[PDB]
Amino acid sequence: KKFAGTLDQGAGCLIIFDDHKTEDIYEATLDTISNVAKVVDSLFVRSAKIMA
Amino acid sequence: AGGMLAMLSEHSTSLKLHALSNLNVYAQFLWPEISTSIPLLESLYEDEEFSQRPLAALVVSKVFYFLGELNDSLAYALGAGSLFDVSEDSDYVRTLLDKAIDEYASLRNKSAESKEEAVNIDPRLEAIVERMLEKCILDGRYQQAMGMAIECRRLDKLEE
Amino acid sequence: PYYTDARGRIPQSTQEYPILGLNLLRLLVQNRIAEFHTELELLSSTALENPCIKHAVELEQSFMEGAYNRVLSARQTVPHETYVHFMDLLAKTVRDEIAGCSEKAYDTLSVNDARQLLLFSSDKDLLEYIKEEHPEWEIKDGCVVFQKSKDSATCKEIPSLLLINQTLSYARELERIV
Amino acid sequence: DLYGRLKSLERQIEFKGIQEEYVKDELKNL
Amino acid sequence: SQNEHLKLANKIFHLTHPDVEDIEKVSLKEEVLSAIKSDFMVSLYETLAGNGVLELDQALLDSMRQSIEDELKKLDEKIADAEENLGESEVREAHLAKSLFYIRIGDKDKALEQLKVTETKTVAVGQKMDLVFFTLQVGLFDMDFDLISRSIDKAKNLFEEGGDWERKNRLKVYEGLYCMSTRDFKKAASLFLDSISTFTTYELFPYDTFIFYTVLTSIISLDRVSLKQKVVDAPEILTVIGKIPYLSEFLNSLYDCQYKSFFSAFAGLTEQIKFDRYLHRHFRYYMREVRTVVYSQFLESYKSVTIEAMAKAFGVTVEFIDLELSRFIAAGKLHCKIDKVVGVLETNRPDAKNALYQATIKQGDFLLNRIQKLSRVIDL
Amino acid sequence: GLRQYYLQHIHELQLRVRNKNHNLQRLEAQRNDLNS
Amino acid sequence: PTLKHLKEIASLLETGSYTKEARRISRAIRLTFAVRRKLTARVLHFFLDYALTPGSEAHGKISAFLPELEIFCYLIVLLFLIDQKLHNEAKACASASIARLKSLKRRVADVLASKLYSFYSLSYELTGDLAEIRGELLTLHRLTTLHHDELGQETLLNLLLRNYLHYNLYDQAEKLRSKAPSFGAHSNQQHCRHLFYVGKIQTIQLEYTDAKESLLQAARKAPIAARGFRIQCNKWAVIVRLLLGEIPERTMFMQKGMEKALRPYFELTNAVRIGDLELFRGVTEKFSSTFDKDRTHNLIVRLRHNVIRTGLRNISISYSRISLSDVAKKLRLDSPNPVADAESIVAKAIRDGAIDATLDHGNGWMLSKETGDIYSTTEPQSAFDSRIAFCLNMHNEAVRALRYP
Repeated sequence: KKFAGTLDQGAGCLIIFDDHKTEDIYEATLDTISNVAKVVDSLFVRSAKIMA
Repeated sequence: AGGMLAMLSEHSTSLKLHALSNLNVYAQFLWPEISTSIPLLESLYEDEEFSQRPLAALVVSKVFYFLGELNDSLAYALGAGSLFDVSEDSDYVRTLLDKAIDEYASLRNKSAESKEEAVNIDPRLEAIVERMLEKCILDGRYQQAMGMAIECRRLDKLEE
Repeated sequence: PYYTDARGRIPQSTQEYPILGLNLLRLLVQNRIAEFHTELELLSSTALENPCIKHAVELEQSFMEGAYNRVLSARQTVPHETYVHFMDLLAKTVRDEIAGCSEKAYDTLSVNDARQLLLFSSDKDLLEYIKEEHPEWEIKDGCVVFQKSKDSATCKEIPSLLLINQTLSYARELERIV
Repeated sequence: DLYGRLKSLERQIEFKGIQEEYVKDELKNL
Repeated sequence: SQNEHLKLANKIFHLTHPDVEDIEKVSLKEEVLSAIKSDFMVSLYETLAGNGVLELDQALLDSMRQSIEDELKKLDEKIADAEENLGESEVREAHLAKSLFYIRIGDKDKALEQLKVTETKTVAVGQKMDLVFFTLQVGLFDMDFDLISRSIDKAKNLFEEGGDWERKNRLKVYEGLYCMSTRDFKKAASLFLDSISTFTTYELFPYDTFIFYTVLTSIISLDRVSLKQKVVDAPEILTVIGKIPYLSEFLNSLYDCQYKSFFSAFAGLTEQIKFDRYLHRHFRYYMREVRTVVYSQFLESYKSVTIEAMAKAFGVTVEFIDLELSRFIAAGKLHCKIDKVVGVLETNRPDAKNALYQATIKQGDFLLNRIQKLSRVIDL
Repeated sequence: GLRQYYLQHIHELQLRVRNKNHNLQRLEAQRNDLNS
Repeated sequence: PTLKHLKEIASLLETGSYTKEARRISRAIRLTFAVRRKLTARVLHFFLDYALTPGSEAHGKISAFLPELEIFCYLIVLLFLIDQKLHNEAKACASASIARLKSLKRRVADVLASKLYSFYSLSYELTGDLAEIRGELLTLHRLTTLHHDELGQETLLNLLLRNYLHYNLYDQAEKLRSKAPSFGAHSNQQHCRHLFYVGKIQTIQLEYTDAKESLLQAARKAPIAARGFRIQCNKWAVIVRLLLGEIPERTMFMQKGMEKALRPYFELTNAVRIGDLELFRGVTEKFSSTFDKDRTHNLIVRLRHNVIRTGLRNISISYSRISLSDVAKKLRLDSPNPVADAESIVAKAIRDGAIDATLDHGNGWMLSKETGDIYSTTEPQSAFDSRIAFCLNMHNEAVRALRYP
């Protein structure tokens, strides 16, 4: 998995094909998932409080 | 029922009027089916050759009442003429009378602002408000008749 | 209304099923498939077993399955003469639908294949159909040239300014509240 | 008196109606 | 004690999973060989109901519930002599070691009220943190997946003062068996280095066995730059899996590109994965991830190779390859595109944009499903 | 006809009055917290 | 202690009436339901005597079948009548209870009456006389609509949806929705039915996009204790999702207690998920009887069409090119002419755009457009999301609009 490159079965055709784009989006979705999980934590805890 | 609506499409105008009266008795239960066929009932109200135009107008006005469109219900109830009795203790008649008084008071208030545009008040709307004021006077409810006369801007009925 | 609420007061009519199937056929011709299936819903199991109602159901099956050859063949197995009119109208609608599919599918089609798919008996039949209903079709060297749309099947092939100003609507309407 | 209950109720409702503009003015001045 | 609890759990769980391990018979003998001794009373009443009648166990119970009471009453003969001249609450301090007996002998209730008793006794964590490890190990037997979530943080909050690496590196094994026990093969690879450095407990006396376990989760979790990290793990395997002919051949066939013999031992491991406890909940999920990892490793090595070459070099059956590759491209993975009548397989290359967008819209819908349902529940 | 014509507005005005009161109170409290 | 609980509930109702707190009556009704399983005829008559003066015409009529308080006695007795399966007596006691309701002119009777409307009809379904109520309850909604009774305005409308749906007046059920004004969500269960009754109709009338939301909207608010309503909310959401082309996630099929309810539903998706219709027929035929119980069978027929598509979704993306004959064979069509039908099937599929593919009938070979790398996921990616985020900014503001601070 070093420097890109991938010759065809026997036709001589490299398949090296990629781009560099660190995405705010993936970390963003991770943030949202963790924050929503903790929102649900608070919701369940404070619901337990209301029934008490 | 699509059987009464089918009878309205037939050329026996009197039988179509009979189907319309059958849908009238049933207007309270069958209004969602009759609402799809309003243009046929409107065409029967517009037709000058039809002797039972007021009954077509009364069915249309009941359908618009159940649709919640009180303004169109009032316009068609005014079209029904003698078949719209102010004496009837029906929820339909009470709501339309209240709306008729409100529209009449609104039109009279505007006609008094615009000294230059005589808003043509429908004489049928005036005749319903007259009959209602006369009913209130006959019932001994003079305070209500005075309140309505003040809202309607009718000095003559206030004196009466 | 006589067929729905009065069924508990009137003996069953022998003309109920043919007329119901004819309405189903009209709905299929009009492409009112939703109403067609709601009517089938309203029908009982015994009615579905009727030759006319079963014929309508099979015709709908073929039309959905695309077995237009089966529809045009069943035109021969029609049980009652009153249907022939709606069956011919269904055949016209089926030919129109086939033409619509062919325009999107193939860039070019051989005239022999064009006849075969639309089941035109004679060359002049296909020529007349093309000339009247679909003038946009170009006949070159014996093959029907379907003028495929400039950008349709391909994805992300629409206007840029309009999409991006859709984003304008989103953004501006969003924060102006803020 | 019977019509008085409606006339007075209308007067109070109309008076409370202006409260909307009254509050809106302070909601911006504040 | 809870140190051989491993025997109990593993043996009974084998006997109960995999359709009762063929003809259930030697498993109900050797567990009963451990059940009606060492004072076990509670955990096997329904296991007797899952067993045969065994009609006279009453005298087998009465000799042991008496022996339960004899250790119980000597606590009742200790709690008044330890309070007359008190040490460091020597009532509790005696049964802070004998609650773990009563944890084994009784159920969790005699454990949970005595562990939380002695948790307020000791002022240094070196006895506290060993109690928490006892709470973890019973939390696996009764699979208390919600009680482990509390005390793991209550464990982890204690290690930071001090280094406590025998209390940390032992701890990493417990999340490692928890992250593998349920679907979280990601952290399984975490404790891979942890096992490289850990030790042999009563549960895992065989270092070679712990070593092989840390390898089945590694071949999913990391790619081949990290499989060069796994070849450093394979020098560690010349140290430990050098005693294993099976696992050495199984791991290296993926690395040596010996594609045809790869499935031969994969059939062996997956069968062994079924009869093994704790992988049998997910043995069908393993190989379908190992198939798609063995497929796409070969396919990414060409722009397009014919579909009849993979029979004689990778695994026999052309139509077997056909029905298998058709169900994975339709599953939305394994980025290629197969042709049919000119008999070739073509690959593509997509960006890491469409596929990275796909997992975002799942989580965005899932979290909004969480909060919209919450806001309806609260405020009526 | 007086029962079904004139008194009918009493049952109508109060319904809007009740909601106007609550809306005005909520807005007034929102403004009052800020003013304080 | 049953009589003591009855007396405490009566005192609670009296206090609520004096304080004009409908929540008080709500708690009283909750307690009354908590005493349904301990309802004894002797204890019920003792409660009637305690709350009803001996000789009251209402008292005598109530005892013969064995304002707020006179109505309230009808509440338990009618429930017990159905509790004893005496639906014929509950029918008269339902009309007898309601007939008193028309005479009473107090707003505090909305909750008591609203519960009566729920139980008034319920006797009719058990008696099979829902059709004789359309001339009865509708004006009762008129009175509730005429009196501005919001609680009665909603509860009676949904029953209008129920009655017309139970008689399959679906040409008319939508007729109600276009006219019925949107009443505030004052009732958590009733609006769910209003939200869900729209969900059933939306499922029925092909407005699936609107169908899913209201199907989720009620299910969003469905009570945990009303598992069947949740299941019914969850049974209909499944059909649309399968009717939407999106298979519901397995997780909804493992919710505790409701699993036995969705067992027919899970296997139906899997065949759709597998895209094979043969097991569809086997699954459909075995549970056809169960499906008849739900009456969503009509929704079932449509699924094959998507199931045909679902099989199409597999073939086109998992295979670059295969002849039309191979198209029908793997589809397993019992059609005498699979060559034309599959060829025709692709024609509709090509017309529908369900596949990036092209046909070659001269060669009888189908060409699924390279649907792997392709191009940007955008324009639709960047259009899809905005509807969702824009939903949040209103919904976030929905929390903001609900923000008291």
